Formats: sequence, structure tokens, C-alpha cells
Amino acid sequence: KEMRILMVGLDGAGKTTVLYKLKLGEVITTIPTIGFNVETVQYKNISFTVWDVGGQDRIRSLWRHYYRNTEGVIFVVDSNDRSRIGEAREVMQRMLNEDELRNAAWLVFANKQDLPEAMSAAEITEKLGLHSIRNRPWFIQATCATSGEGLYEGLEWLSNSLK
Amino acid sequence: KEMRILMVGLDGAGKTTVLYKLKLGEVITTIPTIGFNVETVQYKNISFTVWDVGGQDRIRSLWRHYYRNTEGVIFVVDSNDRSRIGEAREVMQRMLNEDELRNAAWLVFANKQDLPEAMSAAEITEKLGLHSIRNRPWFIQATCATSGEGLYEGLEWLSNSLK
Amino acid sequence: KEMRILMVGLDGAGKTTVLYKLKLGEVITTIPTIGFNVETVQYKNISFTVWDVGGQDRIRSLWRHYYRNTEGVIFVVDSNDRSRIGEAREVMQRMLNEDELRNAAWLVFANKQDLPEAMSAAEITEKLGLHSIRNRPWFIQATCATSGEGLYEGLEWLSNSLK
Amino acid sequence: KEMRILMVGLDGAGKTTVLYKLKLGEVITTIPTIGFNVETVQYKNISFTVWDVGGQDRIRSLWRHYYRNTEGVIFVVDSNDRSRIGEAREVMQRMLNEDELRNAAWLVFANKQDLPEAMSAAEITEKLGLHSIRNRPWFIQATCATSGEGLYEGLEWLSNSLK
Amino acid sequence: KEMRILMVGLDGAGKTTVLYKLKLGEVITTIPTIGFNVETVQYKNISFTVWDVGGQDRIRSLWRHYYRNTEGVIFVVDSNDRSRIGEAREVMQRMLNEDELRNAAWLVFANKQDLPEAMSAAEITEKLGLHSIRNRPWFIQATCATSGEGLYEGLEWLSNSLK
Amino acid sequence: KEMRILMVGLDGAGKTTVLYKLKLGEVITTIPTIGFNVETVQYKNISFTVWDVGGQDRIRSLWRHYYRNTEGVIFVVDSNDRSRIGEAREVMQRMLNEDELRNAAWLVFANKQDLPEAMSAAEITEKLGLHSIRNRPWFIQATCATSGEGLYEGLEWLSNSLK
Amino acid sequence: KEMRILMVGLDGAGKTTVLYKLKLGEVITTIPTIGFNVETVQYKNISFTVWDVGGQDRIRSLWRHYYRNTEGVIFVVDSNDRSRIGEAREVMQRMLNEDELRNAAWLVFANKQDLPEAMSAAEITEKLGLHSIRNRPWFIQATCATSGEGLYEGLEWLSNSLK
Ligand SMILES: Nc1nc2c(ncn2[C@@H]2O[C@H](COP(=O)(O)OP(=O)(O)OP(O)(O)=S)[C@@H](O)[C@H]2O)c(=O)[nH]1
Ligand SMILES: Nc1nc2c(ncn2[C@@H]2O[C@H](COP(=O)(O)OP(=O)(O)OP(O)(O)=S)[C@@H](O)[C@H]2O)c(=O)[nH]1
Ligand SMILES: Nc1nc2c(ncn2[C@@H]2O[C@H](COP(=O)(O)OP(=O)(O)OP(O)(O)=S)[C@@H](O)[C@H]2O)c(=O)[nH]1
Ligand SMILES: Nc1nc2c(ncn2[C@@H]2O[C@H](COP(=O)(O)OP(=O)(O)OP(O)(O)=S)[C@@H](O)[C@H]2O)c(=O)[nH]1
Ligand SMILES: Nc1nc2c(ncn2[C@@H]2O[C@H](COP(=O)(O)OP(=O)(O)OP(O)(O)=S)[C@@H](O)[C@H]2O)c(=O)[nH]1
Ligand SMILES: Nc1nc2c(ncn2[C@@H]2O[C@H](COP(=O)(O)OP(=O)(O)OP(O)(O)=S)[C@@H](O)[C@H]2O)c(=O)[nH]1
Ligand SMILES: Nc1nc2c(ncn2[C@@H]2O[C@H](COP(=O)(O)OP(=O)(O)OP(O)(O)=S)[C@@H](O)[C@H]2O)c(=O)[nH]1
Ligand SMILES: [Mg+2]
Ligand SMILES: [Mg+2]
Ligand SMILES: [Mg+2]
Ligand SMILES: [Mg+2]
Ligand SMILES: [Mg+2]
Ligand SMILES: [Mg+2]
Ligand SMILES: [Mg+2]
Repeated sequence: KEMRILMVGLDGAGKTTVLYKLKLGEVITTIPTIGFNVETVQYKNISFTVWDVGGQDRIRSLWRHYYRNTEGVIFVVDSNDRSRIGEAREVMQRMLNEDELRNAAWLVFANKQDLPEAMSAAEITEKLGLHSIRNRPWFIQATCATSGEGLYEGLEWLSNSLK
Repeated sequence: KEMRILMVGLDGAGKTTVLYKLKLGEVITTIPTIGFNVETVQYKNISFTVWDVGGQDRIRSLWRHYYRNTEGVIFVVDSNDRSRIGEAREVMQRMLNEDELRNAAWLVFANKQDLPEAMSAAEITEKLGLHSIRNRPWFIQATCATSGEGLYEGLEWLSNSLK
Repeated sequence: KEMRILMVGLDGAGKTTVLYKLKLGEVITTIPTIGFNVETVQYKNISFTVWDVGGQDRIRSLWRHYYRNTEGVIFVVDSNDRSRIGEAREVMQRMLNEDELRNAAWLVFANKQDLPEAMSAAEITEKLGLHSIRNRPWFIQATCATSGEGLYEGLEWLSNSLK
Repeated sequence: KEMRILMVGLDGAGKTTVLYKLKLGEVITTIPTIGFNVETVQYKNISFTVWDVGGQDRIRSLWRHYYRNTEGVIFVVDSNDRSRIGEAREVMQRMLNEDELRNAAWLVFANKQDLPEAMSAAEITEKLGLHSIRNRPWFIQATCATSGEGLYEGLEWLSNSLK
Repeated sequence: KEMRILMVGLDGAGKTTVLYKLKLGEVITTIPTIGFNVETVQYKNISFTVWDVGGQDRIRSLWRHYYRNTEGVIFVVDSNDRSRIGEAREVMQRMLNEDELRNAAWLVFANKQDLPEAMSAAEITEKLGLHSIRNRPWFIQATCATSGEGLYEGLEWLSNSLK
Repeated sequence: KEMRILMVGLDGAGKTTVLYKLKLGEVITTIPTIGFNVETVQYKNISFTVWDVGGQDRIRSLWRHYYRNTEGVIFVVDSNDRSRIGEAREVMQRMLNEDELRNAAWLVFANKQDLPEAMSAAEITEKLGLHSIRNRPWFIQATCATSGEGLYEGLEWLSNSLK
Repeated sequence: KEMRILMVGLDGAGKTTVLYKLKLGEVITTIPTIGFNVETVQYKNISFTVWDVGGQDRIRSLWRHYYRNTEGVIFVVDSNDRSRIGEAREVMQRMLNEDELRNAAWLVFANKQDLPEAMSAAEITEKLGLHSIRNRPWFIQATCATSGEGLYEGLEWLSNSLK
């Protein structure tokens, strides 16, 4: 009936694009997210309330204001960006150790799969150290926010962890 | 008057096909079940509420959310898949030891009997270690969800364990 | 209704893997255990509270903090490691002489039996000097945490020493 | 109205099979009993609560946890096993000298009489030294747990020693 | 209701084995007894408190610490060891002259009768000079601690000298 | 639930950087610590209260004000600084002899491992004379406060010595 | 329940190593013992309070401060040091004639048996003139403090002389 979500990731990942592809159905032009966007999207008789936030180094320290009462998390990672996959691992291993996100479900959108140099979801699952997760449910999906592929299959998995 | 059921199994078994052969009467095209499907089907003045779930390795850890208040279980096994009959045995022996499913009735749909290389229900009864069950009623039926054979004979047995 | 357990052993044995094979049902990737993990697992209407600890030489001196109020002990030994079976014997004969573990039940998981060079449970029973135990109940089981074999047969024996 | 029973014996005797032939009415497949099974069976307006335990050499030392508040004992002996009739005599003469079982009624199921090489109940009565019993009521019955013969004639005798 | 016992003898006799055959019922592996073992065993509504001690030449001089308040003595002699039957005679004739053991009852376990070269209890009664005992009750029993024969017939005789 | 920590070391080690890498997650610019910094960081349901202090020769004489009620100590040593490893040994051997830190747990952050000329944790363990510690638990971890490596593995070990 | 011990010997013997192998279980690095170390170790429900002292020629004259109220003595001798076995004999024959140690039990740890040139316990028993002891109980054990062999067999003998 209701669910709260927090979309996060590094800069350039695709968070805003994913959100406004789910909410509107169209690919909008984007500006860097200094503040935050919040939007409700309905699916399977469930109303997800997604909070997209900034990924710039200066806003990554303000994510803590949103950890509270968060039932799911969506970590978006740019697959073409193979040089920052270590920074994302640091961020995610730091945010998995926070106690406010202790029960949160973990979903990972490996975005930008339409690009030729994109890296597979298994290569990302290995590079991010996702099998090391033990206190938490987790899942990884390959997406293309510009085409909508894999986006409605993530909200479908998040439904498993309802209530 | 009412009854709750949980259809489970490995990936590729036939759970969704069975459910929407009971509910609609037609063989639908299928996509992998990331989330869950739920459907009510009426038979013998009884309204079974079936919950079909995913069998992918990543969703097999989310079945626990559904064990509660479950009055029957339907384990679907692909008979042609003779290489994964051990994995199904592991899953079933693990899920028989859970205390939330302590009184649940056990039914086993040995599906895909229309295939030439299919294995008999007795060979499956031996490979799955079903005679080892002692705290539980159990039953095994040979099916073909594409043709509907053996599907209405399972709901008929589940009626024995009403109320 | 309740029971407290302490899983211990040398480094590389399989303690964390055993624990999160009992708790989750899946084989997780692992990191060396510097601190401690604690998890409750239900079985036979009993809630075992298992404490997995480190086996590095530097943490073997901190196990004493956990001996108190411990009702069972699970000593995991790597069978393939035939060169450190003497060190494990030293550790176990030292920890059997402690007075806080005076009534504790002893279980021994001879793990890594899936490996070809693994050594039998009787060869381990001879090398560890287990028949020399006289003030204590004891038992040895052959396991494979990656496949779950022999793991639910140890918790079954620990139930004998309930209350 | 109530009665407590302890089924014991060597390994391979037929304890679990007897119990789940009385409780369910069917011959189940069996696994070695590492822990314990407990089941209530009604007969003649009496509710016997039977505790079946392991017979492996390692569990024979844990039977003492169950001697307390035990009103009847059922010693199952394999008749075909004519090479271990001395070990059973040792076990039974040891367990007859315990003070917690001081008033317990003694029943002996000489099982596996369907086998051609089976030994008579009188030959067993002589080999077990049962006439030497003087502080205790005792009785010996010839059974076949696979067919149920002689099983309901033992619970019938145990009723003599009610309250 | 209570009774205190002192098990003594030469090295290799069978004292520890006898004690932990009475207490546990199983034949344990053994290490030389440098210190002492103490165990309570119940039988015939009597709680014998047995003190097993070392027989090495260096510990035979520390037995005096235990003579006090000792109500019975159990001298174990290896029958196969026909070359040290004179040393045992010396030890026993020395310990019969002590004034702290002035009223103690004397029992002699001629152990290791299962061995082919074992010597009869009468040959031992002659070699040990047991008929020369006049200030003391005495008794000699033939045993086999590995099989338990003759062990419960010694505690039975010790009951004669209760209180 | 709570724990008090004292981070100390020579000047240039990395204490402030470690503290504000644990607390904020970012690498801050730093000024020499004339006074003291104090910060609470949560991890594993434990709230460590860390006190970072100055290492200048003039402030090393004011550390005594903080020894009281200190449950853990974190000695940070610059590995690249191979010319002051003797001064750190002097400081640590002096502060190990204080009676207010009598029960304190010892952790050693060998920091600046990202530098090419850095010295191994074993070379530091030898140069600091850490095996000479006998009245105290101790542990040494290799870190890189700029990257966060090895920092959450020290707080994990400090949890072993809780309460 | 309690016992007081004095560990003594020449320099280089192994006293400190023995003590902190009994107390901690690990082999610590060592410095010459100018003063004294004191540690309580529990075993067999007994709390031994061991006082390790220096063996340098200048501290051998301060041992007298500790002779009082000493219930046991542990003389450690280096077996590899075959050139100072006469000096140890002098020291021990001098300290056996003191009247404060008149009732003390004597134990001798012939340490460093892991070395190839080590001398047997009987050769030491002959060289030290231990059979000449007549006013005192005595015992000699072969050890290896680095491996713990023979250390828990000395505390076991010291228990014989309790109270
Ligand atoms: N070619 C391609 N571009 C994508 C895809 N997904 C997202 N993008 C594009 O990549 C750019 C960055 O996406 P954007 O949503 O603006 O970043 P962000 O996640 O919000 O992070 P920020 O707000 O801190 S800059 C955008 O131009 C967006 O259109 C994809 O699948 N393929
Ligand atoms: N030939 C044949 N195909 C069958 C039969 N029963 C089911 N199937 C087919 O096998 C395929 C898998 O069935 P499906 O229901 O989609 O898997 P699932 O049980 O839902 O598991 P999943 O959702 O995690 S992929 C489908 O193409 C389905 O049509 C059968 O009896 N014969
Ligand atoms: N091939 C095989 N590997 C096993 C088995 N059991 C455990 N392991 C593997 O051996 C490795 C060590 O297991 P692990 O649980 O991490 O050690 P530990 O007991 O926790 O000790 P540590 O934390 O101090 S490193 C792991 O890679 C684990 O997956 C087995 O039965 N077969
Ligand atoms: N042929 C035959 N088999 C019997 C009979 N009674 C029991 N059994 C069989 O003998 C085997 C052993 O019986 P079982 O009940 O499993 O041993 P147990 O008494 O429980 O002892 P355990 O659990 O320590 S292995 C089983 O395969 C069982 O089916 C009988 O009367 N005839
Ligand atoms: N073959 C055989 N061995 C026996 C018998 N009784 C005892 N033993 C064996 O003889 C050996 C010595 O017995 P043990 O109990 O250890 O000596 P002890 O009396 O305690 O004397 P010690 O502790 O000073 S070495 C053991 O290996 C034991 O198992 C017997 O009846 N037959
Ligand atoms: N290259 C590198 N620099 C590090 C590392 N860890 C800490 N530092 C850097 O070394 C410098 C000293 O660290 P700092 O935390 O300010 O010293 P301090 O421990 O607080 O001691 P002080 O306050 O008395 S000056 C800083 O510029 C810091 O950024 C590292 O791992 N690699
Ligand atoms: N190779 C070997 N070394 C041993 C053994 N036992 C003790 N030592 C070593 O011999 C050295 C001396 O031991 P130590 O305990 O320091 O002397 P001490 O008895 O305390 O006398 P001191 O304090 O007046 S210098 C140490 O380096 C110690 O590690 C052994 O069994 N084998
Ligand atoms: Mg954005
Ligand atoms: Mg499906
Ligand atoms: Mg581990
Ligand atoms: Mg059984
Ligand atoms: Mg002995
Ligand atoms: Mg600073
Ligand atoms: Mg010393």
C-alpha cells in the first residue's frame, strides 16, 4: 500500500533519469541535483515514494538526513564508468554499516547498459562485493533508463519486501 | 470456504504456468518471476488463494515472508531437469524444517511429464526423499500444465486438509 | 526454547560459512573475522544463539570473554589442513580445561569433506584425542558447509543437551 | 489418562519405525536418530508420550537426560542380529541398575520376527537374562513393526502399570 | 547413603578405566594419572565417592594424603603382569599396616582377565598373601573393565560394610 | 552500547584524519591539534566516543588528563616516518606502564601504507616491541585513512573487549 | 581452592615463558626479569598463584623474601645448558636446606626438550641429586614451554599436595 525508497549513487549515474522515466515515462533533460527530488509512483497497487538526491562529493555528506524510515535503497552505478567503480564500492560499504538502514532492502541498478563498453551485472556484482552482504536482502538488475529496460523489474522485486 | 497456498520450486519448473492454467484456463507466455503473483481460484466451493513466487537464487531467500499463515504448499519440480533434482531436495529439506510451515500440507507437482525424457513420479519420490516425511501429510501428482493434466487432482487433495 | 552456542576453531575452518549457511541458506563470500558475529537460528522449536569468533592467533586470546554462560561449543576443523591438526589439538585441550566451559557440550564439525584429500572423521577423532574426554559429552560430525551436509545433524545433537 | 515412555535399544533395532507405525500407521523411511523424537499416541483412553532416542555408541551416553519421570521403558532388540545380543544385555543390565528408573515398567520388543533367521522370544528371554529381574515388572513381546504385529499388544500391557 | 573409596594399585592396572566404566559406562582412552581423579557413582541407593590416584613410583608416596576418612579400598592388580606381583604384595602389606586405614574394607580387583595369560583369582589370593589378613574384612573379584564384568559385584560387596 | 577510546601517537601520524574519516566519511584538511577533538561514531550497535589529542612534544605531557575511564587506546604510527619509530616506542612503553590504563585494550594503526616506502605491520610489530606485551590485549592493523582501508576493522576488534 | 607457588631457577631457564604460557596460552617475547612477576592461573578448580623471579646472580639473593608461606616450588632447569647443571645443583641444595621451605613440594621442569642436544629427565635426576631428597615430596617433568608440553602435567601433580 505504501513504501519509501532512497535512490543514491555517484554523480552521472542516472538517478534523476530513472525517477522521471518511472514517473512520467519520458526522458527529460537534466541538471545536476544540488538539492533533492521526491516523487510518488504507483505500481502493483503499491505507491513507492522515491527520494532522488545528489551524488556530488559535497552532497554525499547530506544523505544521512534521509536514511531514517527508509524501507528500500536503490544504488545506481554507471557501468561505462569503469574508473569510479572503486569509489562506489567505498560509498556502498560505508552506507551498509549505518544502523538507520539496518533493515533496508538493497537494489542495484547497473545503468547505461546500452553503451558498447558497458560492464556486465556479474562483473559489477564481483567488483562491488555484493556477495559479502549477509545482514540484508539484495538484488542487481541491468537497466537502460533511456529505454526503460529493467526499471519496472526493480520495483517488482522491491515489492517482495513489502511491510 | 477458504484456503491459502504457496507455490514454490526452482526456476523453470512451471509455477506461473500452473497458476494461470488454473485461473484462466489458457497457457500464457511467461517472464521470469522477480516479484510475486497472487490469484484466487474457486473449486469444490473452496476459494484457494495461491501465491506464486520466484525461484531464482536471489529470490529463494525472500520466500520466508510468505511462510506465515500458509495452509498448503505446492512444490513444483521439473522432471526433465534431472541435473537439478538434488538442489530441489536441498531446498525442500530446508523448508520442511521451518517452524512457520509446521502444519502445512505438502503437495508435489512433478511437471513436464509430456516430455519424452521425463522421470516418473516414483523416481522423483525416491530422489526427493519424500517417504522420510513424518510430521506432515504429503502427496505427489504427475502433471502437464500445458494440457492441464493432474492440476485439478492436486487442488482436490488439498481439500482433504481443509480447516 | 533457548540455547547458547560458541563456534570456534582455527583460521580457515568454516565457522562463518557454517553460521550463514544455517541462518540464510546460502553460501556467502567471506572476510576474515576480526571481531565477532552473532546470529539466532530456529530449529525443532529451539532458538540457538550462535557466536562465531575469529581464529587468527591474535583473537584466540579473546575467546575467554565468551566462555561464560555458554551451553554448547562447536569446534570446526579443516580436514584438508592436515598440517595444523596438532595446533587444533593444543587449542582444544587448552579450552577443555577451562572451568567456565565445565558443563558445555562438545560438538566437532570436521568440515571440508567435499575435498578429495579430506581426512575421515575417525582419523580426526584419533588425531584430536577425543576419546580422552571424560568430563563432558562429545560428538563428531562430517560436514560440507558449501552444500549444507551434516549441519542440521549437529544442531539435532545439541538438542539432546537442552536445559 | 497419561503415561510417559522411553523407547531405547541398540542401533538398527526398530525404535523409530515402531513409533511412527503406532503414530501414523505407515512405514516411513528412516535416517539415523542423532537427536530424539517425541510423539503422543492415544489408545484405551490413555495418551502415551513416547521418546525415541539414538542407539549409536555416542548417544547411548545421553539417555540419562530422559530417565527422570519415566514411567515405562521399551527396549527394542533386533532378533536377526544374533551377534550383538550380548551388547544389548550389557546395556540393559546397566540401565536396570539406575535409580531414576527404579519403578519403571519394562517391556521388550523382540523386533524383526518376519525375517527367517529371527530368534524366538524365549531364546531372547534366556539370552537377555530377563528372569533375573526381581525389582521390576517385565514382559516380552514378539513384533514386526513393518506389519504392526505385536505393537498394540505392548501398549496394552503398559496399561496394567497405569498410575 | 554415602561411602568413600580409594582406588589404588600399580601402574597399568586399570584404575582409571574401572572408574570411568562405572561412572560413564564407556571405555575411555587414558593418560597416565599424575594427579588424581574423583567421581561419584550411585548404586543400590548408595553414592560411592571414588578417588583414583597414580601408581607411578613418584606418586605412590603421595597416597597418604588420602588415607584419612577412607571407608573402603580397592586394590587393582594386573593379572597378565606376573612379574610385578611381588611389588604389589610389598605395597599392599605396607598399606595394610597404616593406622589411618585401620577399619577400611579391602577389595581386590584382579583385572585383565580377558587376556589369555591371565592368572586366576586364587593364584593371586595365594601370591598376595590375602589369607594372612586378620584385622580387616577382605574380598577378591575377577574383572574385565573393558567389558564391565565383575565391577558391579565389587560395589555390591562394599555395601556390606556400610556405615 | 558504549565505549570510550583514546587516539594518540606522535605528530603527523594521522589521528585527526582517521577520526574524521570514521565520523564524516571524507578526508578533511587539517591543522595541528593544540587542544583536543572528541567525536562519537556508531558501529555494530556500539557508540565509540573517541578523543583525539595532540602529539607535539608540549601536549604529550597533557595526555594524562584523559587516561582515566579509558577503555581502549589507538596508537597511530606513521610508517613512512622510519626515523621516529624509536620515539614512538619510548612513548608507548611509557604509557603502557601507567596504572590508569591498566585494563585498556591496545590497538595500533600503522597508517600511511599507501606510500611506497611504507613499512610492513610485522616490521612495526618488531620495532615497537609489541610481543613484549603481556598484561594487555593488543592488535595491529594496517591502514590508509585517506582511503578508509583498515579503519572499520579496528573498531571491529575493539568490540571484542566490550563491557 | 588456593595454592601458592614459587617458580625459580637459573637465568635463561624458561620461568617467565612457562608462566605466560600457562596464563595466556601464547609464547611472549621476554626481557630479563629484574623484579618479579605474579599471576594467578585456574585449573582443576584450584587457583595457583605463581611468583616468577629473576635468576641473575644479583637477584638470586633476594629470593628469600618469597620463601615464606610458599606451598610449592617449581625449579626450572635448561637441559641444553649442560655446563651450568652444577650451579643449579648448588642453588637447589642450598634452597632445600632453608627452614621456611620445610614443607614445600618440589617440582622440577626440565625445559627445552625440543632442542636436539637436550638431556633426558633421568640424566637430570642423576645430575641434580634428586633421589637424595628425603624430607620432601618431589617430581620431575619434561617440558617445552614453547609448545606447552608437560606444563599442565606439573600443576596436576602439585594438586596432590593441596591443603
Ligand atoms: N547514453 C545513455 N545515457 C544515460 C543513461 N542513463 C542515464 N543517462 C544519461 O547520463 C547523464 C547523467 O544522468 P543524470 O540522471 O542527470 O545524473 P544523476 O544520477 O542525477 O547525478 P547528478 O544529478 O548528481 S549529475 C544524463 O545526460 C542522462 O541522460 C543510459 O542508459 N544511456
Ligand atoms: N514443454 C512443456 N513446457 C512447460 C510445461 N510446464 C511449464 N512449461 C514451460 O516451461 C517454461 C518455464 O515455465 P515458467 O512458469 O515460466 O517458470 P517458473 O516456474 O515461473 O519459474 P521462474 O518464474 O523463476 S522462470 C515456460 O516456457 C513454460 O511454458 C510442460 O508441461 N511441458
Ligand atoms: N571447497 C570448500 N570450501 C569451504 C568449505 N567450507 C568452508 N569453506 C571455504 O573455505 C574459506 C574459509 O572459510 P571461512 O568461514 O571464511 O573461515 P573462518 O572459519 O571464518 O575463519 P576466519 O574468519 O578467521 S578466516 C572460505 O573461502 C570458505 O568459503 C567446504 O566445505 N569446501
Ligand atoms: N525387514 C524388516 N525391517 C525392519 C523391521 N523393523 C524395523 N525395520 C527396518 O530396519 C531398519 C532400521 O530401523 P530404524 O528404526 O531406522 O533403527 P533405529 O531403531 O531408529 O536406530 P537408529 O535411529 O540409531 S539407526 C530400517 O530400515 C527399518 O525399516 C522388521 O520387522 N522387518
Ligand atoms: N586388554 C585389556 N586392557 C585393559 C583392561 N583393563 C584396563 N586395561 C587397559 O590397560 C591400559 C592401562 O589402564 P589405565 O587405567 O590407563 O592404568 P592406571 O590404572 O590408571 O595406572 P596409571 O594411570 O598410573 S598409567 C589401558 O590402555 C587400559 O585400557 C582389560 O581388562 N583388558
Ligand atoms: N599520503 C597520505 N597522507 C596521510 C595519510 N593519513 C594521514 N595523512 C596525512 O598526513 C598529514 C598529517 O595528518 P594529521 O591527522 O593532520 O596529523 P595528527 O595525527 O593529527 O597530529 P597533529 O594534529 O599533532 S599535526 C595530513 O596532511 C594528512 O592528511 C595516508 O594514509 N596517506
Ligand atoms: N627453543 C626453545 N626456547 C625456550 C624454551 N623455553 C623457553 N625458551 C626460550 O629461551 C629464552 C629464555 O627464556 P626466559 O623465560 O626469558 O628466561 P627466564 O627463565 O625468565 O630467566 P631471566 O628472566 O632471568 S633471563 C627465551 O628466548 C625463551 O623464549 C624451549 O622449550 N625451546
Ligand atoms: Mg540527479
Ligand atoms: Mg514464475
Ligand atoms: Mg570467520
Ligand atoms: Mg531411530
Ligand atoms: Mg590412572
Ligand atoms: Mg591532530
Ligand atoms: Mg624471567
